[PDB]
Amino acid sequence: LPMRYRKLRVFSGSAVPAPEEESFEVWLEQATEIVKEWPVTEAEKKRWLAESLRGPALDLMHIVQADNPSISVEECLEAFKQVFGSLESRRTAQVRYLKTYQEEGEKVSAYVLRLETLLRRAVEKRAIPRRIADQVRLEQVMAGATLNQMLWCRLRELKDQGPPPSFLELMKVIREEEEEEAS
Amino acid sequence: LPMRYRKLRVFSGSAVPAPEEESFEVWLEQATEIVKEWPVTEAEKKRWLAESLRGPALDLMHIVQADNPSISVEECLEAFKQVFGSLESRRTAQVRYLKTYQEEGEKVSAYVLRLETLLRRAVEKRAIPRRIADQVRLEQVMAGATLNQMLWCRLRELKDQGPPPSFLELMKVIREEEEEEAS
Repeated sequence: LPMRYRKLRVFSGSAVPAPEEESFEVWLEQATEIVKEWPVTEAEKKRWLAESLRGPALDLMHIVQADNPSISVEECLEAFKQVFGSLESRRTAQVRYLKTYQEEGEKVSAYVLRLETLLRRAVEKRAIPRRIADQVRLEQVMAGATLNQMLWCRLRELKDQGPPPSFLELMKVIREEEEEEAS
Repeated sequence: LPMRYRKLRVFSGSAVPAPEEESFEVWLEQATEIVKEWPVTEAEKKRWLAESLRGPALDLMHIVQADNPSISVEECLEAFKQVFGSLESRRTAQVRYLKTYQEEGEKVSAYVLRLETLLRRAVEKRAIPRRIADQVRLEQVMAGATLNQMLWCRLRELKDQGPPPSFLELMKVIREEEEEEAS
């Protein structure tokens, strides 16, 4: 049998959130689900929507409704996106990707996962053409990582051995090299 | 013409031998030869056998004979093995092999020879199956040696290029890499 009901994800909109809160992009997934999918009455949608909000973000929702009583939940979410959503230039998406380097004590397979989230944003905002993202991924790994020289021998084969690797192919080759023998 | 007669190998049985003495396993080769092969009279066998003994080991031989006058040289060597021979568990043979690492200023071809004596003992005492000794040899060299990275490139080919190498094959590949160019 399906286990315990799952708690709502949550969001404050604060300049420094609590470590249990989500990104706006993820709270907006839960909110889009509640709006589009749930078989529920409007005031019960609105009480489930309201129950997820904290911080400053809870405080906007009342102001917007009082000034327009005809507001649907589909319209109220459009006001919520303007105040708490995100604005970022093409140049900022591009510069924020290319500046990313491996940290102290971070593993190479941890770095290559962290770096892949930034490459998707830069391809959405048309900063990088989708035609060349697999070449741009390999060039940035060899630029930013602290590769051991047996790993260096393999990545230099992938650079030359036909087309550039996919994400899961590159991630496999890295994992085979990360393992150490005990003493 | 065959040159000067060869001196007897020798054994004390002492807790610290003189540096000219052999292991019991080698003095027992000379003793097994004298017992099985030499065309000689019994009291002359026994005087040649006796002449090789020193330390504490010389002192046992009299006690054993006095208590049983019917003793043959084949029976007297069986008593000698009980007191001076070697006892070692399966677990001690296995642990004593796997713990072996390259020393300060020792060469890689010197290490791979020193390590091969220990692998034969562990396969006699059934600690390591004879089916897999060539795989176990390569895994221990890459674990214990301080390989330069051009040697590392070749041993990583041998690991993948079909079956694992024999002793003399591995020893050839190592020797080709050890040599240096003068200035």
